[PDB]
Amino acid sequence: KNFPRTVMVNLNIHDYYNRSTSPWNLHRNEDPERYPSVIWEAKCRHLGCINADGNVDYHMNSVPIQQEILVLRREPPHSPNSFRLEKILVSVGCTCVTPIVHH
Amino acid sequence: FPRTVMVNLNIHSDYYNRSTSPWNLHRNEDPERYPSVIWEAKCRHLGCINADGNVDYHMNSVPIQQEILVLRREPPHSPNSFRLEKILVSVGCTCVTPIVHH
Amino acid sequence: AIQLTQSPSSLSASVGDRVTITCRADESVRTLMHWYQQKPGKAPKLLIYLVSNSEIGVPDRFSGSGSGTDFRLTISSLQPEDFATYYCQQTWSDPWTFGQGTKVEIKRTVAAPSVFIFPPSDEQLKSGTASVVCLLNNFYPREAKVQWKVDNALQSGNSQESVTEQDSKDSTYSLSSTLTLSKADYEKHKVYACEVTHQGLSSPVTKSFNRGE
Amino acid sequence: AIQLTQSPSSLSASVGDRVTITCRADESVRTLMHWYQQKPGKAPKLLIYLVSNSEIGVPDRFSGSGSGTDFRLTISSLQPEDFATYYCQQTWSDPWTFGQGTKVEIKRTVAAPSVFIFPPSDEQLKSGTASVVCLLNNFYPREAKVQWKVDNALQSGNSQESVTEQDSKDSTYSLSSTLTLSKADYEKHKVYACEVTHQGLSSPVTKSFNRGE
Amino acid sequence: EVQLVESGGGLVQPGGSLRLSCAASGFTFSDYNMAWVRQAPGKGLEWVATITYEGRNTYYRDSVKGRFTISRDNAKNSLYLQMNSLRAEDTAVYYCASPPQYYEGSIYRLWFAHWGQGTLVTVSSASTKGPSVFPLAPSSGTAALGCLVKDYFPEPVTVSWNSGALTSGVHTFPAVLQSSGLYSLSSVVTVPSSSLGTQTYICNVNHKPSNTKVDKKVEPK
Amino acid sequence: EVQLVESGGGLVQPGGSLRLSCAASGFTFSDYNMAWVRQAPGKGLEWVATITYEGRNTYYRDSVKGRFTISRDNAKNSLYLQMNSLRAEDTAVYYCASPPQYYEGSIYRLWFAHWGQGTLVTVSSASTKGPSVFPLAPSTAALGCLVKDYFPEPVTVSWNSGALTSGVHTFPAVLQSSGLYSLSSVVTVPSSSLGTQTYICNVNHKPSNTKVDKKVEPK
Ligand SMILES: [Zn+2]
Ligand SMILES: [Zn+2]
Ligand SMILES: [Zn+2]
Ligand SMILES: [Zn+2]
Ligand SMILES: [Zn+2]
Ligand SMILES: [Zn+2]
Repeated sequence: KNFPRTVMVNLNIHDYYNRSTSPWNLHRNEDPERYPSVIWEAKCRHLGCINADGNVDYHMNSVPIQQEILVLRREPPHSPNSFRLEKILVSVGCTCVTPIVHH
Repeated sequence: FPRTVMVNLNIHSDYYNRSTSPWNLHRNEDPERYPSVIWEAKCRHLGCINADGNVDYHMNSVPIQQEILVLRREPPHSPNSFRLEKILVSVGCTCVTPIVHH
Repeated sequence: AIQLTQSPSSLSASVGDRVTITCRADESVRTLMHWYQQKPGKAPKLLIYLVSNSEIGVPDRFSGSGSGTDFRLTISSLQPEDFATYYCQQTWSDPWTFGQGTKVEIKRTVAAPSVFIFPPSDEQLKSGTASVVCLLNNFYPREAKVQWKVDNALQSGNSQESVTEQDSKDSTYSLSSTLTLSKADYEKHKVYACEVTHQGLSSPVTKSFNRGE
Repeated sequence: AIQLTQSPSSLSASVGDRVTITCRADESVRTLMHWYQQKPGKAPKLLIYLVSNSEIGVPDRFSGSGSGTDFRLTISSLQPEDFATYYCQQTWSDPWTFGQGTKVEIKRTVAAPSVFIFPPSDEQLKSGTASVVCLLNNFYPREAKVQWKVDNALQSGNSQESVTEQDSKDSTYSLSSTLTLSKADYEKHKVYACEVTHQGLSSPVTKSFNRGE
Repeated sequence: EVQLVESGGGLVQPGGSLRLSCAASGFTFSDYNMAWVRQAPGKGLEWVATITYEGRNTYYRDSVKGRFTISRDNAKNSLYLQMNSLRAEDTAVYYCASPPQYYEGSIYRLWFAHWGQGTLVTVSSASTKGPSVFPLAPSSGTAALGCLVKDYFPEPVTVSWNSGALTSGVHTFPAVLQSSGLYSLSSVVTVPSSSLGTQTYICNVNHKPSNTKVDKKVEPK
Repeated sequence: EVQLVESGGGLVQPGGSLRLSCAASGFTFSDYNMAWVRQAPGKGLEWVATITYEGRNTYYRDSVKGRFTISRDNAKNSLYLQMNSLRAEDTAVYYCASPPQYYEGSIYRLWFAHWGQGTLVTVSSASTKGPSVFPLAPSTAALGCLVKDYFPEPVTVSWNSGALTSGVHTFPAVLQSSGLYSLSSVVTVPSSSLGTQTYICNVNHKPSNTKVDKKVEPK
């Protein structure tokens, strides 16, 4: 930290969201100042989970599964060949959790 | 074909247990990679946990896989030169219903 | 329509204590119960959503539990920065309602106040009023007694107190006592003093000045 | 112990057709039913796991459905590369069993074979045997008739046919017919011919050679 | 980061009108339902109104129905609260609150995952008065000094030291309502005694309702 | 990328023994249960044996119990199948298969997400014989190689060391009345490149250690 560490990087690389009990939708996130420019972020469809009869069960909850990912941010702005490594939080999908009803 | 750029590396929950499709995170360590440590999820069961706490085989736990960017040392053991690589990782598990219809 | 009752309305706990706040709804809200933390003079912040889920950035010491009509927020190990009012909220039915709040205060070791006295400025005296300020700096507990004495005569009904909210780091308070007199009354007497009585003081402390010195 | 029966055992469908293969278990396997695709001369590949989940890389046209004892694999729009044998497998109970397989063939437009004849090499003739090869290249359907004629005499019982598996791109077959004679029998005659009869030919095609020319 | 910034809060006579505004950033404003929540001085949180993502539906607290109007301009990423026929019950800090970004904005029953800073609305027939700032000069280890901000209306008054450069040891007291009906507060700071005649200490008082900005130098007499 | 590579398959006399081996890579081998699945010529898939992640438990198909032994060496990332008292029912291509990596290896009832290439085991008392390779010379032109009189299967044929793949047809072997196999491999090439381009078939019959590179020229 408190010292810039610059490295070289070669950029030339060599539908359950519908059937889930905690379903979700992917929303397009586009940023021209970022690599990857397009990131698909998941948003839970409901607060509850789908039960065996196809209805929303409010005794269980859909919660987003969030992961930290690396992205490249243009530095300076609009630079095609210089970036800063940035860590952002993204929603990958949703899982169904039971609320804590204990002690 | 090679597009080399500069990258400044100095950057400025209990769901796994409460989920009906629970999972465990396993440490993946690689000294020739950035990040060196990646936590990959593995589903705990084939079924989902029902309201009574047991495994329900009428529903399935399936991994939620995302493509992520990683930096791979090029040449090997290089501290300042990498190649951008896209790998698939398991982030967690969700519970799905099998299709029982046409 | 859905009424939420929090218990207790206030509590005091030492650093490291396990604190528990309950929220009871008059009808079931299933899992649509959330908790918020509001620090003095700040907007509320979301702590827990849907009974037990902490938002990213909320420390592990905060956990929520419950179902239907009975809910609980637990702070496993209280920290000095946890000084705040906690509110529960139901979103199950319209209108969305909140609990009355639970104020959480920190119990701490005794600290004696640092007493300072300030005479009125000559600029204020030019306007016809004199304000004499006594400052009690960074003490614990909040209970303190300030008595104003004008030439050894004990004053009453001519002063106002103001107390800061508990510090989020050392859990101490600060108090200002202000004696307000007319310029004419101020010029009549010489010795202005404030006598402070506090748990942390072996004997009361008097800070005083002579008018024009 | 758990027996799986696939239906049908083989089928032929045009490109673009919706194909359906069923798998019936004699006892319930709940959701522990999986499908595999095996292309000729290759190891099986996992297509679907746990009734309906496609593995990453499997095209959208493949989907699985089912419950307990009745399961179905559907290919929504058959492609030429889908030529393969599909197997269902249950992992619910020991021992893990597979269905007998379903061979999927592609129905295509008629394509006439290109016929080629090859005389035996002088190197082979030095060893005492003569093998005459007739090649029928890139044709459809698979049904073709090859007749060997030596000095116009129709041969029988001295030739063997070999057919390639259906091409994964153009859905055609190729066939080799090999006439095997002793060197002594080979040297007794002049004209060696193979007469090909196929749906795509207006009249049978004869390719021939004169021994030692 | 999601940011909600409110403006419009001030002194308003009973029966009068005031318009609150909330500028949103850091999220797709047009994808989410927005709400106004209020807090009366020394009281709890109270939901006031909700408006759907494209302003087609509005919901209000019974006590404000017919008097308040919630609106939004998705093109300007802003939320509004038009308040009419103002009463004593309406004196409160008003917050604009947004739902969580990782849930579909079509879910009505979402909580408030993001709140603005709050804007104070004071319903009173009393008149605006700017403050008088006087020094609280130190006397002859650790010395204490400050500023007395006297006779102002309405709340609030903001006090900073050395333009925000001095934050350690600062104590800005809650205002007290004097028997005169005007507010008064003191802001103090403890500094080392060695830096008394060396360092300059200035309190910056700002009372936006009267457009009063005073920078008072506090020196030992 | 997960990779499973088998070896050891060959001709073995009835009543004899053979050991099959599977080299694994691309995953934590010691985390997963491994299995052997076989396929008799022209028949379906048949599970043979399973061994747990740390070799503590083994399971077998009834017909192979007592004759086969599944083992593993987690340090060498390899799986083994020791086959004894071999019968006709054991002639098959043997595959080693591994479970999916995104599930806990403690789940016994997992499917086969990855498979090796397969190794052929032939149980026969017939003797090994290497093939003779003869040209099928052209007169679009067609040319090829006749790979005659070999035992057992298989034979691999490539053209110009794998550089020529378009238009190649390697036919399934036919069992001649002699008890030996024979096959032809052909390729269609442009007639313009007949006396210009050199065409060589590379035949490999590993059971007899026969490697022949035959140049096919017009006579
Ligand atoms: Zn829905
Ligand atoms: Zn329920
Ligand atoms: Zn479990
Ligand atoms: Zn069930
Ligand atoms: Zn006196
Ligand atoms: Zn071990």
